[PDB]
Amino acid sequence: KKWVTVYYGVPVWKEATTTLFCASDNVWATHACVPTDPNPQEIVLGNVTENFNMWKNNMVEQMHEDIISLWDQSLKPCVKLTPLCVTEKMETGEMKNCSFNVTTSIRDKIKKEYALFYKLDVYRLINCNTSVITQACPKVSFEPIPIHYCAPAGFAILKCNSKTFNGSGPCTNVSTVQCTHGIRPVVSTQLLLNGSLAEEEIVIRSENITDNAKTIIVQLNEAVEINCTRPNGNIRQAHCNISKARWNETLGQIVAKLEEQFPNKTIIFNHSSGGDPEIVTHSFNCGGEFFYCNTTPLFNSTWNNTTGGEQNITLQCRIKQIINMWQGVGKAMYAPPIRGQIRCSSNITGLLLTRDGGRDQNGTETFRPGGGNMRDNWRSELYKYKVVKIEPLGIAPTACK
Amino acid sequence: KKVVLGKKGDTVELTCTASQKKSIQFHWKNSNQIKILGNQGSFLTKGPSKLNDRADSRRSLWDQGNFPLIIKNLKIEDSDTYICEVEDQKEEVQLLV
Amino acid sequence: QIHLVQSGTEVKKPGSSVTVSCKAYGVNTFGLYAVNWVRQAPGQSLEYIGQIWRWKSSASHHFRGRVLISAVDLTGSSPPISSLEIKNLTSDDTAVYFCTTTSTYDKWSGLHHDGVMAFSSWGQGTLISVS
Amino acid sequence: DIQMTQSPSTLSASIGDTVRISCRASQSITGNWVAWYQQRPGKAPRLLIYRGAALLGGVPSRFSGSAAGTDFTLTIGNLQAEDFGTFYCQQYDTYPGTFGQGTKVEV
Amino acid sequence: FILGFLGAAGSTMGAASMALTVQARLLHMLQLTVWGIKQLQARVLAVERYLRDQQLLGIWGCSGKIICCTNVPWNDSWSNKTINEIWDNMTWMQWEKEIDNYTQHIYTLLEVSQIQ
Amino acid sequence: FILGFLGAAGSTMGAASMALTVQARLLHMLQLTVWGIKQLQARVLAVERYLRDQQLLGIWGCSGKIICCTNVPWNDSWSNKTINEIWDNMTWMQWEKEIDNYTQHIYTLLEVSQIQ
Amino acid sequence: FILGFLGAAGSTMGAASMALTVQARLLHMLQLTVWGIKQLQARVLAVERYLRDQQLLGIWGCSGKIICCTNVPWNDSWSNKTINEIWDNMTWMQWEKEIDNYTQHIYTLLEVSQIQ
Ligand SMILES: *[C@@H]1O[C@H](CO)[C@@H](O[C@@H]2O[C@H](CO)[C@@H](O[C@@H]3O[C@H](CO[C@H]4O[C@H](CO[C@H]5O[C@H](CO)[C@@H](O)[C@H](O)[C@@H]5O)[C@@H](O)[C@H](O[C@H]5O[C@H](CO)[C@@H](O)[C@H](O)[C@@H]5O)[C@@H]4O)[C@@H](O)[C@H](O[C@H]4O[C@H](CO)[C@@H](O)[C@H](O)[C@@H]4O[C@H]4O[C@H](CO)[C@@H](O)[C@H](O)[C@@H]4O[C@H]4O[C@H](CO)[C@@H](O)[C@H](O)[C@@H]4O)[C@@H]3O)[C@H](O)[C@H]2NC(C)=O)[C@H](O)[C@H]1NC(C)=O
Ligand SMILES: *[C@@H]1O[C@H](CO)[C@@H](O[C@@H]2O[C@H](CO)[C@@H](O[C@@H]3O[C@H](CO)[C@@H](O)[C@H](O[C@H]4O[C@H](CO)[C@@H](O)[C@H](O)[C@@H]4O[C@H]4O[C@H](CO)[C@@H](O)[C@H](O)[C@@H]4O)[C@@H]3O)[C@H](O)[C@H]2NC(C)=O)[C@H](O)[C@H]1NC(C)=O
Ligand SMILES: *[C@@H]1O[C@H](CO)[C@@H](O[C@@H]2O[C@H](CO)[C@@H](O[C@@H]3O[C@H](CO[C@H]4O[C@H](CO)[C@@H](O)[C@H](O)[C@@H]4O)[C@@H](O)[C@H](O[C@H]4O[C@H](CO)[C@@H](O)[C@H](O)[C@@H]4O)[C@@H]3O)[C@H](O)[C@H]2NC(C)=O)[C@H](O)[C@H]1NC(C)=O
Ligand SMILES: *[C@@H]1O[C@H](CO)[C@@H](O[C@@H]2O[C@H](CO)[C@@H](O[C@@H]3O[C@H](CO)[C@@H](O)[C@H](O)[C@@H]3O)[C@H](O)[C@H]2NC(C)=O)[C@H](O)[C@H]1NC(C)=O
Ligand SMILES: *[C@@H]1O[C@H](CO)[C@@H](O[C@@H]2O[C@H](CO)[C@@H](O)[C@H](O)[C@H]2NC(C)=O)[C@H](O)[C@H]1NC(C)=O
Ligand SMILES: *[C@@H]1O[C@H](CO)[C@@H](O[C@@H]2O[C@H](CO)[C@@H](O)[C@H](O)[C@H]2NC(C)=O)[C@H](O)[C@H]1NC(C)=O
Ligand SMILES: *[C@@H]1O[C@H](CO)[C@@H](O[C@@H]2O[C@H](CO)[C@@H](O)[C@H](O)[C@H]2NC(C)=O)[C@H](O)[C@H]1NC(C)=O
Ligand SMILES: *[C@@H]1O[C@H](CO)[C@@H](O[C@@H]2O[C@H](CO)[C@@H](O)[C@H](O)[C@H]2NC(C)=O)[C@H](O)[C@H]1NC(C)=O
Ligand SMILES: *[C@@H]1O[C@H](CO)[C@@H](O[C@@H]2O[C@H](CO)[C@@H](O)[C@H](O)[C@H]2NC(C)=O)[C@H](O)[C@H]1NC(C)=O
Ligand SMILES: *[C@@H]1O[C@H](CO)[C@@H](O)[C@H](O)[C@H]1NC(C)=O
Ligand SMILES: *[C@@H]1O[C@H](CO)[C@@H](O)[C@H](O)[C@H]1NC(C)=O
Ligand SMILES: *[C@@H]1O[C@H](CO)[C@@H](O)[C@H](O)[C@H]1NC(C)=O
Ligand SMILES: *[C@@H]1O[C@H](CO)[C@@H](O)[C@H](O)[C@H]1NC(C)=O
Ligand SMILES: *[C@@H]1O[C@H](CO)[C@@H](O)[C@H](O)[C@H]1NC(C)=O
Ligand SMILES: *[C@@H]1O[C@H](CO)[C@@H](O)[C@H](O)[C@H]1NC(C)=O
Ligand SMILES: *[C@@H]1O[C@H](CO)[C@@H](O)[C@H](O)[C@H]1NC(C)=O
Ligand SMILES: *[C@@H]1O[C@H](CO)[C@@H](O)[C@H](O)[C@H]1NC(C)=O
Ligand SMILES: *[C@@H]1O[C@H](CO)[C@@H](O)[C@H](O)[C@H]1NC(C)=O
Ligand SMILES: *[C@@H]1O[C@H](CO)[C@@H](O)[C@H](O)[C@H]1NC(C)=O
Ligand SMILES: *[C@@H]1O[C@H](CO)[C@@H](O)[C@H](O)[C@H]1NC(C)=O
Repeated sequence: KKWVTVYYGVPVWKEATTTLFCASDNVWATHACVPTDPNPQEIVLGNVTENFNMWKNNMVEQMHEDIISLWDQSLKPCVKLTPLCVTEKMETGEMKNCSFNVTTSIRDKIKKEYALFYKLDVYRLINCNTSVITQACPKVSFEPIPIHYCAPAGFAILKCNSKTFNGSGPCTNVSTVQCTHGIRPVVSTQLLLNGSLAEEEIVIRSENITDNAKTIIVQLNEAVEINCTRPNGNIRQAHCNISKARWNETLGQIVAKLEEQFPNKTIIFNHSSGGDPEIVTHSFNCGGEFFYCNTTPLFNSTWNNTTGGEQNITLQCRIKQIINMWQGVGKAMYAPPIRGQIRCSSNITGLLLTRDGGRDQNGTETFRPGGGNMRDNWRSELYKYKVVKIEPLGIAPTACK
Repeated sequence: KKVVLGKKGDTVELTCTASQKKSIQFHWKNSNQIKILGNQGSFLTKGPSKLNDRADSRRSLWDQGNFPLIIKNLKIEDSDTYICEVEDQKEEVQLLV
Repeated sequence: QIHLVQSGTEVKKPGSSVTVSCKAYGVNTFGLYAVNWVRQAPGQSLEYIGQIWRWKSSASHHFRGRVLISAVDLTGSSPPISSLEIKNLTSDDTAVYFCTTTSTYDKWSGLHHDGVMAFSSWGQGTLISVS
Repeated sequence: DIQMTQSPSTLSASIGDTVRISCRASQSITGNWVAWYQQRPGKAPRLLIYRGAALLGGVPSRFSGSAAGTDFTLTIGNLQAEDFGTFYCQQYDTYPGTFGQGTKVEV
Repeated sequence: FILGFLGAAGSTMGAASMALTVQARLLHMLQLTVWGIKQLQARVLAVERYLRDQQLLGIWGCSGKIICCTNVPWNDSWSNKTINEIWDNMTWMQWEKEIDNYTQHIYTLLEVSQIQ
Repeated sequence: FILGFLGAAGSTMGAASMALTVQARLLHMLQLTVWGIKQLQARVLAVERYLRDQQLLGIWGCSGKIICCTNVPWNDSWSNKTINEIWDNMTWMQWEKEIDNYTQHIYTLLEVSQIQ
Repeated sequence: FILGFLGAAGSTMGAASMALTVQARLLHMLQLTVWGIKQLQARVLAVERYLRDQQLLGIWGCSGKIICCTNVPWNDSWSNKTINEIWDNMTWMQWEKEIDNYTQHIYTLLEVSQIQ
């Protein structure tokens, strides 16, 4: 009576993850990227509810490897010092067991070990190494251009619209773009620079609150500005200035949010409590200079909810040129420094904060900052987006004639 | 679920293992949920604890998935359980005198 | 992992109310996860009660008005906690109660059909009897 | 609703049985919106099989099942000492579904 | 021009078919040769994907047609539902959540009836 | 290859159809990459215009056939005239001078019969 | 993707048709712009040859279809053979060795029946 009927142009997505190309408008973007598109290009959807998660996205790793493809072709260090951890002369470790006498005197004496299940030596063994590499060095300029990440053929990038978007949860006002908004490659520990802000109000996140080990991202609505310059009498000295009473209002509404939602406690701010010094300082690259600026006096807002240069707050800042790679593990040396003076006016847009939850008398919570991940600094600009795969084939049982 | 003993003052070794070979984000904690370390990409923090200076992690093993922890100047004030979290491996290693 | 744990086991006089508490460790939030509620008479088959699918609390239609559900997102020092409000304690509401969770994440899982779901993990149940 | 009926309601089985349990439906479930649950006495009635022919990861690879329009077949393969459980079959097609009746296996 | 295949999602299926009808009726240096060829590469890739799905419909006797009447009868266990609920109570999401194993089997039967 | 669509203009319509059948059966420096891509750009543009009119015919069911048979009956006020004058006394110019408002209405009715 | 049109040669004809069904279901310097455009040129040439034979089938009412039922009856002098030998005792080589003058005449008759 009525049978199978084939339809083309069928609105059903999937969630496959693919390579997604670039960009908007002479080394990388010439070779890797496309020109712009005449935006606007949006399709508003109606009664859909697409489930968004930010912390399980797979636009992050593609973009992270893509900026690895940027900065080993645009800002080449003179020398790269990377690990080389290998399992000399042989593959003597074999499948498993114990004994095996390698290492001690130089790298070729005997060190017959004992195991019989395995767990690792120097689980299974690795004798590590250090590949040192020298790369060229033209004094190359740098500027993070906006990168409109455009979806390939037969794919879509879904996008939320509500301004209180917590990353997780479902979004109802789901739109569809063909290509993303303005995204700039700005690596910055300790602080977010040149990011896109929020329309309605500030937002506080985590991958997991109460776990006190995931980088709490705070994204602002007030475009706070920052000014690092290099004046003199010294060659490698610089400083930043930030507007006080913009910073008091910003910290006030941040602690207002954190007190109206998650505690219910007392606040206390502090500095990064140690480790490798690219997290203790606000680190950012600007014009070919790797500014490491001290970030103690910004963080003091010990505030019941109810002597440090109170108007022109100065951040003493060193220029260092033997840097730890965020790209992989290891260090890198660049060209010798610059002679002139560099302007680095930028937008403070967010914060990478952590916790140290406890302890029963307190009562307070020590709310030291963190950062150091650069993938976390992409989850704030890969903010709405979800890669979905269309399939336009459908099957419906109609009459048909 | 391991118990390791170091007398006093010497170095001691703790290991998370990870079968992904990426140097992913991971964390160590004490028994009362105060951090000791933390990877941040390919960097190194320390824990805002009573072990800020004397805690150490050798770095080059992180690509191999071997996530170590070297504690130095052991005394009576380290006798509590330390806990990995890497992806889900909530272990429980213990140090004694 | 999900290590869903409820509150203690009580016993009740007739004609009252009770809020059963189910804590939810290992849960991101109730946007990607939904809380369904089951009861069990001591010696019968299991029995559906309710849902918090996409923050829309609703019990079933044979069981309206008496027992209705609330849910609390993770806050600061609190894991996500679903609570169950039971009115008009009769003599034959004596039962072991269960809270469940499911994964709402992808549409094409098969663990959910428009709020009609299979139940992924399970608590430990609380017995309520009548003196 | 849509009434389910598990059968047989009680059997006994030696160690290493292929226990085949049917679960009838009043309507004809197209799309296979049925699940299989196991409950041992006192603990949590965990899920075994969703969508009729899909095995959960935490459940071992010894359980299976199939569909017969109004019937659904649960199959134990190589019954071990730990799977002596009262079984259940949920229909989760329409709002709200109900479960089966039970199959309390013995020896 | 394949962007607007999804503008009627969330709505029901006959309104989506009318929307398909409406949307189908509605539509000197090295920098030159670098920014010129990638446009042509995207055009050729879109054309080849479209032609790929065109012959994928053409193997079923449905080449070019958005809506075509094929020749495979039912199995009555393929969503035994009244036509009113079929076209007014369910979107596409429920149904390609519902019959995927069945749509593999319908792919096989449409190929077998297409050769004979 | 779309140049010879008009070689039988001025003649009548059946001779033009036979002419359509006959004509369809009948058919290292920077200067290299500058004079090479514009040929490919013209080729891709001609291919996309041809495929555009191919799906424009395909929405009416008639893709793959230059001439064939749709399903919309007349209104008898659409050039009421005997077939002999239709095919032997009038060219195309008179008739697309005559029924343009009517060919918009025929576009609408062919779409409506094409979905059902 | 036109390479595997011949993998069932030497075998008989129905096995070749099944093999057709299976094989169709189965599938920054100047050096950049020099080694990039010839790939696109080969792609556009393959697409245009495929589309050429697609409209060559479309003039017979066979656009897109691998196997299509046309409307031209026999002349009984066109290989008066039983169907069993037709599909099991002879390959393609014998038959396009046998009826070439006849396949020109079948081209003409298929065109004449295709216009009417
Ligand atoms: C990122 O962003 C997204 C979106 O921005 C976030 O998503 C939001 O998350 C918040 C979580 O903080 C949600 O708030 C909770 O909503 C749930 C759901 O409420 C619904 O159901 C209730 C029950 O309705 C049923 O009964 C009523 C009659 O009672 C009946 O009329 C109705 O038809 C149905 O049968 C409704 O009351 C409720 O109505 C609400 O919404 C209306 C708008 O639609 C509004 O006009 C109303 O005024 C009302 O506000 C809604 O339909 C709530 O259950 C939950 O409420 C609990 O929590 C708040 C604050 O914590 C508290 O004030 C409440 O009193 C209640 O607290 C009880 O439950 C706790 C459970 O933990 C318990 O611990 C407490 O002790 C307390 O228990 C007391 O009362 C109960 C009885 O209620 C009793 O049994 C106990 O013994 C005890 O006495 C919150 O309101 C948002 O809804 C949600 N929004 C969206 C769009 O999703 C996301 O979380 C963010 N993520 C992150 C990581 O930040
Ligand atoms: C956040 O976004 C903002 C906005 O884009 C970023 O701010 C931009 O920062 C860059 C670099 O810091 C800056 O570019 C410089 O602008 C100067 C003033 O317009 C120019 O004078 C300068 O050119 C000099 O440097 C180049 C690199 O060495 C040379 O190639 C060039 O010839 C110039 O060099 C002469 O001048 C220097 C001056 O000391 C001297 O030492 C040399 O010997 C030589 O004589 C750059 O073009 C942008 O102007 C900034 N944009 C704005 C709007 O202010 C900010 O950097 C982003 N934040 C982060 C962290 O990336
Ligand atoms: C987000 O961050 C929170 C931070 O708290 C994480 O919460 C932790 O979650 C893990 C597992 O998800 C919890 O570990 C489990 O705890 C269960 C409850 O025991 C606790 O509570 C009782 C009473 O309240 C205490 O007496 C006890 O000491 C515990 O503190 C246990 O039942 C579990 O044990 C079972 O599993 C383990 C294997 O893990 C077996 O070895 C055991 O034998 C037993 O079968 C388990 O230990 C942990 O307790 C939670 N933290 C806190 C502080 O409670 C979330 O998981 C995290 N979520 C995400 C998505 O990241
Ligand atoms: C902000 O971080 C700093 C460290 O970067 C914290 O300073 C440290 O605070 C602890 C706790 O007060 C000190 O430990 C002990 O302090 C008591 C105070 O009576 C003292 O008697 C002990 O001998 C021991 O020192 C620690 O010394 C101190 N370290 C430094 C370098 O100052 C600070 O507490 C943090 N801010 C807040 C508000 O907690
Ligand atoms: C790879 O690692 C081995 C480890 O033995 C290196 O060999 C020597 O290691 C000892 C320490 O055990 C050093 O004191 C020697 O100086 C090392 N060799 C030299 C340079 O004398 C070996 O050199 C490493 N190879 C690489 C990649 O440099
Ligand atoms: C849903 O999101 C869309 C954007 O995708 C909103 O449309 C915008 O609305 C504002 C003010 O109403 C206008 O200024 C913009 O021009 C609109 N943009 C577009 C693309 O239409 C829409 O208002 C949102 N709706 C709800 C209910 O939140
Ligand atoms: C950044 O500046 C602060 C301000 O001096 C330094 O923090 C300590 O400040 C106290 C005064 O409250 C001094 O007594 C200490 O000597 C300072 N240093 C230390 C190590 O405690 C901080 O050291 C500066 N950081 C950097 C990287 O220069
Ligand atoms: C922070 O310090 C800078 C530098 O002193 C201030 O910027 C000056 O503003 C005056 C206002 O008339 C100008 O005349 C100067 O030319 C500016 N100097 C520079 C280097 O920009 C800035 O205003 C201070 N911020 C606050 C809030 O006082
Ligand atoms: C049809 O068979 C398929 C097997 O491919 C079943 O669908 C998937 O089953 C696997 C189990 O291996 C699950 O992990 C997937 O999640 C299932 N797919 C989806 C989209 O959920 C399916 O259950 C069978 N359908 C029947 C028997 O009706
Ligand atoms: C969504 O549903 C509402 C009512 O349920 C209706 O008014 C609206 O038109 C619908 N929108 C779409 C795009 O289907
Ligand atoms: C930073 O520099 C910009 C550039 O003129 C200026 O407008 C802004 O007021 C400065 N901010 C502070 C705090 O000095
Ligand atoms: C911020 O401003 C408020 C006035 O609104 C004042 O009471 C408070 O002390 C200020 N805090 C800081 C850190 O400047
Ligand atoms: C909120 O926090 C304050 C201070 O920490 C506390 O006194 C109050 O009891 C808290 N509110 C609740 C509902 O716990
Ligand atoms: C707060 O921090 C400022 C630095 O901005 C410092 O000068 C001041 O002494 C601190 N106040 C207290 C009470 O620690
Ligand atoms: C905040 O106010 C309370 C009284 O309400 C007081 O006990 C406490 O000491 C204050 N906080 C600080 C840091 O002094
Ligand atoms: C930063 O602020 C200090 C203190 O007022 C001032 O001396 C210095 O000139 C400022 N620098 C800039 C670039 O504004
Ligand atoms: C910083 O933010 C302001 C706020 O509108 C904006 O005008 C300015 O362009 C931003 N600077 C950038 C993007 O470099
Ligand atoms: C379902 O199928 C049976 C037989 O296959 C038929 O008798 C019945 O009418 C069908 N249901 C509906 C609603 O048509
Ligand atoms: C239409 O054409 C027919 C056939 O030539 C003719 O008989 C008739 O009078 C014409 N007019 C109408 C109203 O059909
Ligand atoms: C060959 O053709 C003749 C008439 O054209 C017919 O009678 C005869 O049966 C045919 N041969 C076979 C084997 O069918």
